[PDB]
Amino acid sequence: MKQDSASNATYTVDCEDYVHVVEFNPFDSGEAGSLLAYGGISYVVIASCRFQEEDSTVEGIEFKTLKTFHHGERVVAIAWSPETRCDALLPLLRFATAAGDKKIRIFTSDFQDKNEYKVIEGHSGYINDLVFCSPEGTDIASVGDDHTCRIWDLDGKQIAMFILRSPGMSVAWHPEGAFKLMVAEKTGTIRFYDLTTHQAILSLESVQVPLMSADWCVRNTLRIGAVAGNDWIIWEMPRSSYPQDNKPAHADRARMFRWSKCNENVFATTGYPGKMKSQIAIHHLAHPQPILIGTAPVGSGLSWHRRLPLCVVGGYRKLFFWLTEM
Amino acid sequence: HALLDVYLLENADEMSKHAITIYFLLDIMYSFPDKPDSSIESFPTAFFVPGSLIKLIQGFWLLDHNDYQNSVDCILNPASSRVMSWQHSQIIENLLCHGDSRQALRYLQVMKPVATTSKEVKLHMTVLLANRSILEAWNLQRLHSSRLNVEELLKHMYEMCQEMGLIEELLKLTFTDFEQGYLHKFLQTTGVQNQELLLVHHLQRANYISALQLNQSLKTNHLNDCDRRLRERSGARNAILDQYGKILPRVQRTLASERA
Amino acid sequence: GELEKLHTKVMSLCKWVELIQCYSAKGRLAQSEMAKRVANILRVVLSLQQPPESMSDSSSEPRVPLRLLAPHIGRLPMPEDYALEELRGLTQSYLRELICGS
Amino acid sequence: QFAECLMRNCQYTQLQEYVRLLLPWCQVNVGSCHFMLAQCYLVAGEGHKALDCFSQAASEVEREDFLEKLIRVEEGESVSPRLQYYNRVLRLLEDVGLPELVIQLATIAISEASDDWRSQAALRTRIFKHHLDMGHNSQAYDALTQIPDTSRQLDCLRQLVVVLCERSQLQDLVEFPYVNLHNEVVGIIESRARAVDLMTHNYYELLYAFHIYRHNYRKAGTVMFEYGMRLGREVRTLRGLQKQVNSYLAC
Repeated sequence: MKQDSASNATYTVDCEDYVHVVEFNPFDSGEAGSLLAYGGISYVVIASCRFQEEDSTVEGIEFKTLKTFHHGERVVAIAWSPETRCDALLPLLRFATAAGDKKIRIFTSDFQDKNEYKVIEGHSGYINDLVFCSPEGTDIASVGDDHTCRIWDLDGKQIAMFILRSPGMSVAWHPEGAFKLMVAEKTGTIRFYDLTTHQAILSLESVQVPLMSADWCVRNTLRIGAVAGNDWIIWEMPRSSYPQDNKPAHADRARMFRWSKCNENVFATTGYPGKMKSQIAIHHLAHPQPILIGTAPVGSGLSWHRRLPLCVVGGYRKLFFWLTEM
Repeated sequence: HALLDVYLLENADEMSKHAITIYFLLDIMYSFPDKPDSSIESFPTAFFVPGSLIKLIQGFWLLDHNDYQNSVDCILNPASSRVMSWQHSQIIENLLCHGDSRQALRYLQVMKPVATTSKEVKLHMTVLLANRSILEAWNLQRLHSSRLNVEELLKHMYEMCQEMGLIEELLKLTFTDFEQGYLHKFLQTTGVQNQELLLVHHLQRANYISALQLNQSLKTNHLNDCDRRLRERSGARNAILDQYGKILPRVQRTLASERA
Repeated sequence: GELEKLHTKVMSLCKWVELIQCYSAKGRLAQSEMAKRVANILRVVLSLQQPPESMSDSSSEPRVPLRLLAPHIGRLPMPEDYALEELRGLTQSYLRELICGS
Repeated sequence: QFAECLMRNCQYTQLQEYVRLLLPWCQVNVGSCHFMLAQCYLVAGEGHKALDCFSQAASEVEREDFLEKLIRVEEGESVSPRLQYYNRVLRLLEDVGLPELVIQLATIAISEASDDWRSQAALRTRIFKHHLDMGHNSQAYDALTQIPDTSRQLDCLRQLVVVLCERSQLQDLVEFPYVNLHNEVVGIIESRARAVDLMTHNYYELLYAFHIYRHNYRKAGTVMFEYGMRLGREVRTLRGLQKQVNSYLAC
């Protein structure tokens, strides 16, 4: 937990379903404005959202649902490929999910009433994380509970498999990089994979365990953020095989670490979900204290706006938006 | 040799043919059990078939022999690969036909079957309503009430709840205007007895003006009917409406002051 | 041995409460006061005729004699002040009566 | 003792790696495996995968004296070992605190509670309470509607009106139509209104508006006139004078 500059959601969105997963569009949109998607237990809803931050005609927030799709077993993680289109006569959609079935499923859509599906095979132990590993995404890297990092194609074939020491909790794409991937282990091992040559380049070691959530800096490559134990840690390349900076993130078991998609010094963290009406802690660098605290009755999902310093956290049938600094 | 030629056919899965052969071998074993142990039981390990599928085949054998309890136990046994939606549907439909509502409910609760089709939803709500899970049934109905499936869901609920008598339970829920409007439209054209039942529903939701309009309609209808039980009930109803309408708000009092 | 007499005479004199003729406003006002009080005491006695330690019927919901009461009680007006609660009780009465009608 | 020590030494990661190595070939203690795997899931914050682990674990609990003890952690009834499983998991759910996980676990657990209606009443009561805590008042009402136990009904009605006042959504309780119950609700609200001070709220105007809702001009006028009476007895300001004017007006 963290409590500093606690406030209500700058924007609050009322939905017809509890929020299981929810997150923005990272980059590469066919048109202006942020698409966002939330999947619950049997439905996934994509909706375009406009803020008074961006648009003056849009007052507060104008959220308009593009689609609600009937899916099966509850979606537990969603993979965006930064190649989707919103312009012209055909909006491209190629998005993946991992559900309460341990399996991965790929969905392609065009708004023209064509949507077919590719279910991607699993492995030993549940899919812990999955991200498209191209700057537009065509291939997905997944980490699971077999200490294997398995790269798959759109067809469902093993692009690659890397043998890890412990089951990987998180896999991360480098939008600033090119086939630069991170794989995070519970023991505290961070591995950088050059998927262009399948040669592992650099490693990081965390002194706080277990390690489950991390991220690159969005506006910098030397800065690597993560949450371990109960504190948030930043490593500075190439001078660390140990925490460069480590400051408390959440007294309870902090779960998610995210970096601002327009800031190289502002990041967001979530508390341990639910329970104490979990708080989003928006931190600025060189501040153990969070520069912002927001309250969501359950901690479910954490996203950063494509170019706004806007952080969204889901909760019980609701979405909560907080704006932060550069 | 016909069984052998199955292998020569297009193999969609070696596990499928292995399961067929294992089922046949188990049938052989139960045709004449000799000796307490056999190397034929070593066939699944010899051809490397998962123990999940082994327990599954045991369940299939038990369900075929209508040992539904043991079949359900073997299926619900953990670490078992999840079976496919079609056989979910057939299993649950057979169980309901046989009257094993508790067993079907246990199957659904443990395996957590998928439902993304109107038919799947109808089957699951059928199991739940036969097992008295009306609350979750209504909740999932509200969840999946699309613009396409909502009226079908409503009609199915109406018929099935009429069959198994959960009316007072149903009357105690939050609703929507479309649901009540469709209810009124459906029940309006479905005979006199449904007219008095929906009259009761008006009164249960405190709908006295509409109740009186329905009463006027029924009285106008019953001017050529000559059933004596209907005459008794209709005289009772006339006393009822004369009692009620005079006390209600004054609109029907002005209508009564108006000539008839 | 006197409770039975209570039931017999009460349900009878219900039949002749109808023939009460009031030729004054205060007469009809006292008539109304009587009606409200008799409704109150009738509720009390119909509740307490199953004494809290010597219940008469086990759990049975008997058929109400409203099939005889209504044709005479319907012959008088009633103030909507307590006619509301009386009329509501009468509502759930007619509900069972009609769900078990002729 | 191996798994017991993995619990004791906080070796949760060693726990899941052990159990993953053991389960596909060891078809005994599988319920316990799913148990402490779900324990790690709730520990790390994936209590929904934890819930599914418990869902799969509930099928076989008969063996493993360790598991059987968890049927002896819930004695007095044996409707189903699944039901003692449900009681223990709900106990831990209340110890730790995800109300919605409790909610769905119960909406499932209704199956194995075929007897002992006290359990049914308590469970739908808990459903009611969590629905209110998150403001899910409509299906809070729905869960309440299946409670016939009048004692629990009174507890729930009191806490109901308390939270309704705290959150200022009474009008919904009225917007719900019913039959034969205003006697109950008026008894409750007058019990509260007489007991509490008038300056916190005009529960009298509240009830008066209900009277309007129920077309009862007699009782409405009486209520508003008597609230004018109370104001005249209590306060002596000219604002109050306007207020009794409005009271007698409405009467």
